[PDB]
Amino acid sequence: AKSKNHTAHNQSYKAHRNGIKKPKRQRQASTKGMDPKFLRNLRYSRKHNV
Amino acid sequence: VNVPKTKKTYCKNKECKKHTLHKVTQYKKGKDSLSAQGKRRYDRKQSGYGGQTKPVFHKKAKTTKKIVLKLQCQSCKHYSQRAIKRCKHFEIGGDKKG
Amino acid sequence: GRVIRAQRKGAGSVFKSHTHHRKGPARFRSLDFGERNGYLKGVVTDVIHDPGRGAPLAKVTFRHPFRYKHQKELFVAAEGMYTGQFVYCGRRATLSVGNVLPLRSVPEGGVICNVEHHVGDRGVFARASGDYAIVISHNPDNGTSRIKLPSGAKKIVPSSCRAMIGQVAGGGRTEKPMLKAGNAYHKYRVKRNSWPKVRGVAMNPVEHPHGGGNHQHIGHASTVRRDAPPGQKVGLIAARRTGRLRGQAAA
RNA sequence: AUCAGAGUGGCGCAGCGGAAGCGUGGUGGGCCCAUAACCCACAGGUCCCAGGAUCGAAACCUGGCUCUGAUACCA
RNA sequence: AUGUAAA
RNA sequence: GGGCGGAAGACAUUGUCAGGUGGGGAGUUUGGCUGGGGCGGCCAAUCUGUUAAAAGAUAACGCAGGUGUCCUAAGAUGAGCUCAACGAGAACAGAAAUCUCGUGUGGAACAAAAGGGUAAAAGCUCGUUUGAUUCUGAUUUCCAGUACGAAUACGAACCGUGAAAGCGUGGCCUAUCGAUCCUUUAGAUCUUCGGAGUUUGAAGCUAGAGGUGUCAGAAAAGUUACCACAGGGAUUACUGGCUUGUGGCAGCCAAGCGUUCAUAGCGACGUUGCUUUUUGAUCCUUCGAUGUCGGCUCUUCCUAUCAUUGCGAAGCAGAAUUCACCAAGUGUUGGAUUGUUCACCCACCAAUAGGGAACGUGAGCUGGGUUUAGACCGUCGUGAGACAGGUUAGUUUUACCCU
RNA sequence: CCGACUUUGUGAAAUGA
RNA sequence: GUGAUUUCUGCCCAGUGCUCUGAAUGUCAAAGUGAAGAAAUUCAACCAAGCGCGGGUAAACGGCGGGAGUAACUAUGACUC
RNA sequence: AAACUUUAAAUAGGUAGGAUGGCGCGGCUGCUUCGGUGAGCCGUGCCAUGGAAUCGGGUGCUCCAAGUGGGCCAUUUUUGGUAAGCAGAACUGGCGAUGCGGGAUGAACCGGAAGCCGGGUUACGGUGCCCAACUGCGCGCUAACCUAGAACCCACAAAGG
RNA sequence: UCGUUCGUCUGACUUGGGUAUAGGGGCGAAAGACUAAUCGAACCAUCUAGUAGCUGGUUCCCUCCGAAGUUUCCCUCAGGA
RNA sequence: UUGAAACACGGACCAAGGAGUCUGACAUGCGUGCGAGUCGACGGGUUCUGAAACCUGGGAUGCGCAAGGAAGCUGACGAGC
Ligand SMILES: C[C@@H]1C[C@@H]([C@H](O)CC2CC(=O)NC(=O)C2)C(=O)[C@@H](C)C1
Ligand SMILES: [Mg+2]
Ligand SMILES: [Mg+2]
Ligand SMILES: [Mg+2]
Ligand SMILES: [Mg+2]
Ligand SMILES: [Mg+2]
Ligand SMILES: [Mg+2]
Ligand SMILES: [Mg+2]
Ligand SMILES: [Mg+2]
Ligand SMILES: [Mg+2]
Ligand SMILES: [Mg+2]
Ligand SMILES: [Mg+2]
Ligand SMILES: [Mg+2]
Ligand SMILES: [Mg+2]
Ligand SMILES: [Mg+2]
Ligand SMILES: [Mg+2]
Ligand SMILES: [Mg+2]
Ligand SMILES: [Mg+2]
Ligand SMILES: [Mg+2]
Ligand SMILES: [Mg+2]
Ligand SMILES: [Mg+2]
Ligand SMILES: [Mg+2]
Ligand SMILES: [Mg+2]
Ligand SMILES: [Mg+2]
Ligand SMILES: [Mg+2]
Ligand SMILES: [Mg+2]
Ligand SMILES: [Mg+2]
Ligand SMILES: [Mg+2]
Ligand SMILES: [Mg+2]
Ligand SMILES: [Mg+2]
Ligand SMILES: [Mg+2]
Ligand SMILES: [Mg+2]
Ligand SMILES: [Mg+2]
Ligand SMILES: [Mg+2]
Ligand SMILES: [Mg+2]
Ligand SMILES: [Mg+2]
Ligand SMILES: [Mg+2]
Ligand SMILES: [Mg+2]
Ligand SMILES: [Mg+2]
Ligand SMILES: [Mg+2]
Ligand SMILES: [Mg+2]
Ligand SMILES: [Mg+2]
Ligand SMILES: [Mg+2]
Ligand SMILES: [Mg+2]
Ligand SMILES: [Mg+2]
Ligand SMILES: [Mg+2]
Ligand SMILES: [Mg+2]
Ligand SMILES: [Mg+2]
Ligand SMILES: [Mg+2]
Ligand SMILES: [Mg+2]
Ligand SMILES: [Mg+2]
Ligand SMILES: [Mg+2]
Ligand SMILES: [Mg+2]
Ligand SMILES: [Mg+2]
Ligand SMILES: [Mg+2]
Ligand SMILES: [Mg+2]
Ligand SMILES: [Mg+2]
Ligand SMILES: [Mg+2]
Ligand SMILES: [Mg+2]
Ligand SMILES: [Mg+2]
Ligand SMILES: [Mg+2]
Ligand SMILES: [Mg+2]
Ligand SMILES: [Mg+2]
Ligand SMILES: [Mg+2]
Ligand SMILES: [Mg+2]
Ligand SMILES: [Mg+2]
Ligand SMILES: [Zn+2]
Repeated sequence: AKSKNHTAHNQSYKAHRNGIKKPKRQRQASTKGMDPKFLRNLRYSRKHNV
Repeated sequence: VNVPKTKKTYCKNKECKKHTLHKVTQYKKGKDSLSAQGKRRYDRKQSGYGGQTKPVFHKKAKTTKKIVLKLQCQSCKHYSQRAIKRCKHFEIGGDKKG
Repeated sequence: GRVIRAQRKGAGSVFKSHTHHRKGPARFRSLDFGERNGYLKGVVTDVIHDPGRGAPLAKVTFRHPFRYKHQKELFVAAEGMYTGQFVYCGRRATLSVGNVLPLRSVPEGGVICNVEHHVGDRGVFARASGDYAIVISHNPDNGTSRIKLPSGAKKIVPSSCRAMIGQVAGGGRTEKPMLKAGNAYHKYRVKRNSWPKVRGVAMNPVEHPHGGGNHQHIGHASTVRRDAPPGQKVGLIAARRTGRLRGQAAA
């Protein structure tokens, strides 16, 4: 009758049955959000390669 | 809460683009116009029978209002407005703390 | 809520006047040349009891002024008329009890009954049992007159209006206690269905504003506005005061 | 049992931090032969008990005490 | 407003 | 004499708008949580410490408390100083006024709650100031890895301060706040009014405010005992169940009472248990109905024994009375008043013990109470109405089935 | 309930323009 | 509304309601008037009843208090604040 | 001493254990430095015995969608309560969704998870009868004139003699 | 409804026929009574297969895979995303 | 329903009727035709059992091939690891 319910019961069991999904390790880890001062320069340097 | 009559702040008008010298006023809502779309819609909807059509607000719960300062810089005479935090006692250029 | 007893009376279904054994309207003669410029002799034939009304009614047999037949008129009895009496109708009829005269012929202080209001409306004031009006003054520059009515109200009336000299008979009728639900019932049977009357405080809210409550009480002010909608104008309509009257308040 | 309200001069009561009064009562004169009454002066209080903040408390918050007033219903 | 019981 | 006779008369009145009144009437609402609901409160937004079990997460109407603000300085920066307290001292000066020196790890202060943090400072004083600014992104916290609030780190501008490095995107950090639509303001010498222009107005774009505290944000009072429908044993009142605080019962030790004497008979301070007739707690069965108090009737069982049979002990001389033992076979009454269980009197008695059996027992009775609709009083409510206030009247259905 | 317009025409005076 | 008869119906007009009075310089609509405007429109004055302000009304709805001390036995408290 | 702490466990927590590494050479940078000084990248060439143990194909990527969102029991930690077959939490498992063998009977206690059959051997539990298995081989303790005592949960008994 | 026992019985009396009042209406000596076994809003048809977060039911076999009572928000707690 | 043989509710028995269908929009998945196209769906001509079938238009009807803005408007200059 107590309308408020909250348990962590069964929660690890549900979590671990599709595994703890680690996202795929990627070559060229993303540069989103890095220092734009550094990113501008890196983009210019890739612009002027030979 | 006290605000100086005049403050040095940024002016985004293309011809100032720098901290210039701004007067201070206090924002007061302009009186509601009778030709706004919301009013020639509310009046029309309200005409006839059916009574009150748009809700009317009753449960007022706040007790303060966010003051808006209309800073006018005297280098281009263009206002720009900044909101200060909620306050009850508010005064521009009041006698300073002793 | 539902329609109140006081609203229900406007249809007449069970509230019309019980008018089966009444003897017709009680009123004067048609005002005409003779009754305006002279007098007409009528002989009173019988004083009949009119059911539903407190006053006796005097049947009077005139002769038709311009065609050969009688006229049985029926007057309201003024105290004193007896069968065989000659009642005179017109302007220059002498001032005696039972005669009917215009107010231009009745001196100040005269006691009259069955007064007209618009000259020729055939007598409307001072008709109930034992009621009279006292003719107070005459204005001959207007051709008008003043009278004190049974209510004490003082009215200006045209001076050419007729009026029966005397007072209505049956005086003091209401002086007798009835002592009985019986006498009350037989009084109101021949008048109309307005008896018995149930206290609204002993009703249910759906039919009366006073009804309801664990105890019997009105609940709010018993006096209502003049403009209250019908079905709410119930109680003391537009009262100017209340409470037992003392002193000048009863004048 | 909960929830309010109030604890201030001897009694009943006013009080908005600088901070204590009102009537009356008491004390000393005065009038009277004497007592009132009346006139003129005089002295007041642990601001319920214990803390804190506050320039600044009796007031502000809290804990403890005592009285009063409410609400304690459908079975 | 008033006036020892103590003779 | 072309006026039927009077009265009022361009006022009443008729129609359309306009404002006020209008439970007479219509339509509708009258939040949520909740150890049933109602009243109370906010555990609905939200912060600190704990519970929280040494990563994170973590609940209850758990605990101790806080928030709807305050601030042109109590924000930014720089510089100088060190704080509370103690010790010795100096006219009036005392426990306490002002000054000086010594010690001083923070025992002070930092707007506030509590925690954390800070000492040539994040505190105190002083100088100068407005980074409490502009543009849009990114991340963290809650998170579904949405929003909001708050915070953090860069970027592009413009500035404050310092000599400079730097520090500064409000408050030393953790809470102190807000959607859609509408209105209103700021900005571009911006866009549209769709036949083309001038020209008011209006409509836009970007960024703020007007506020929703039920705080991811309807516009909203009661009553029903005349009530109704859907349902609920997710949820109350009767019985039952676990528990036994509470009610009842009985042990242990022995300070004393018992004129001397702890234990004949009690046994305080303590302490251990038993019981399910009370009351409390819970909410497990039962709300497509288990017929609800009491009494009458009648039966059965329990012993925690009142008499009755047999005994032991005494502060048992006899008589009577008290304590205990084996003992439930037998008995435990007539009445006043109350519906009462209970109570309390009168009297008898050998005795007028306690209890259980779905608080035994309504297709066994009664219907006094309670518990519909009538009605009255009182208190309450403005009113409908309410009362775990009082009073009166109020339908008690079926067995023939199985056992 | 009262206000205005309407049926609502005629001429006369006194105060405002 | 109360309920034959007898006897009597005490105080309160602050509250709610009802009603009465309108000097006018409170508030107060549509109409109607003036001004600004190129016009829409805005602004002003004027502005009825209603409300407000002012009186009456309780056989109108209703309501009708506390705390202390005091008598020469004690008790109470006629009395006093 | 839960809202005290200097110290400080166990259990659990995070990260790393290579082929997505390293070095050399010459090129770019609008960043960065007093500066080839760095930081990063680009082209090229070389090396890198697989860099603890054990185990194994993977949500690895995506789409569409069902039902569910009333839970309960147990051992340990644990809040309120006197306690509760009570209310609320933590890690885990069970029941629900589950039969089967044992605990006499019981949803969650013990063993154990299952296609249908034959054979063998077991787990828990027992071997007096009910009831398949010994009145088996040993050693003591108990004598109950109270229903002696006799199964993890469990169906309880204490203080004291 | 039946039996006995009761109330009134010259009266506000008992009653037949005619006639009037019809649903938010009637009528009520007032019980929310009566209005055709229906009344705190009759009955008949229609809108109508009203709506329902609630109760009940929901039809053949085998094989294979096979859970949840937990987060967040909601006038949200018997519900839905 | 956490939990049913339950003292939870429905079921006396039989037979027949009896409950996720139709339509619109959308979407994923799958099959077919064509494929920068693709649809002939409203009409027209035919149609010797025919409401069928077959033919016809389309040079712009629907969707798709261009998107970003509120709007005026502008509208992809050709990719490396
Ligand atoms: C006084 C105004 C009231 C309110 C607004 O007008 C109510 C609207 C908003 C809404 O929810 N939809 C509506 O139709 C009503 C608002 O915005 C506040 C800021 C201030
Ligand atoms: Mg739940
Ligand atoms: Mg707008
Ligand atoms: Mg219109
Ligand atoms: Mg209108
Ligand atoms: Mg009648
Ligand atoms: Mg009468
Ligand atoms: Mg009457
Ligand atoms: Mg009544
Ligand atoms: Mg009414
Ligand atoms: Mg009433
Ligand atoms: Mg003196
Ligand atoms: Mg004297
Ligand atoms: Mg005297
Ligand atoms: Mg209504
Ligand atoms: Mg609720
Ligand atoms: Mg409760
Ligand atoms: Mg841990
Ligand atoms: Mg932790
Ligand atoms: Mg410094
Ligand atoms: Mg965010
Ligand atoms: Mg910076
Ligand atoms: Mg600071
Ligand atoms: Mg900060
Ligand atoms: Mg906003
Ligand atoms: Mg146009
Ligand atoms: Mg919310
Ligand atoms: Mg209602
Ligand atoms: Mg009733
Ligand atoms: Mg007990
Ligand atoms: Mg006890
Ligand atoms: Mg239950
Ligand atoms: Mg039930
Ligand atoms: Mg049943
Ligand atoms: Mg039964
Ligand atoms: Mg039954
Ligand atoms: Mg015994
Ligand atoms: Mg029975
Ligand atoms: Mg009864
Ligand atoms: Mg009743
Ligand atoms: Mg009352
Ligand atoms: Mg009662
Ligand atoms: Mg009741
Ligand atoms: Mg009566
Ligand atoms: Mg009054
Ligand atoms: Mg009054
Ligand atoms: Mg106007
Ligand atoms: Mg006026
Ligand atoms: Mg480790
Ligand atoms: Mg289930
Ligand atoms: Mg086998
Ligand atoms: Mg055998
Ligand atoms: Mg009979
Ligand atoms: Mg008849
Ligand atoms: Mg008849
Ligand atoms: Mg009937
Ligand atoms: Mg259907
Ligand atoms: Mg239906
Ligand atoms: Mg259900
Ligand atoms: Mg769902
Ligand atoms: Mg259940
Ligand atoms: Mg059962
Ligand atoms: Mg059911
Ligand atoms: Mg059945
Ligand atoms: Mg095409
Ligand atoms: Mg490639
Ligand atoms: Zn400027």
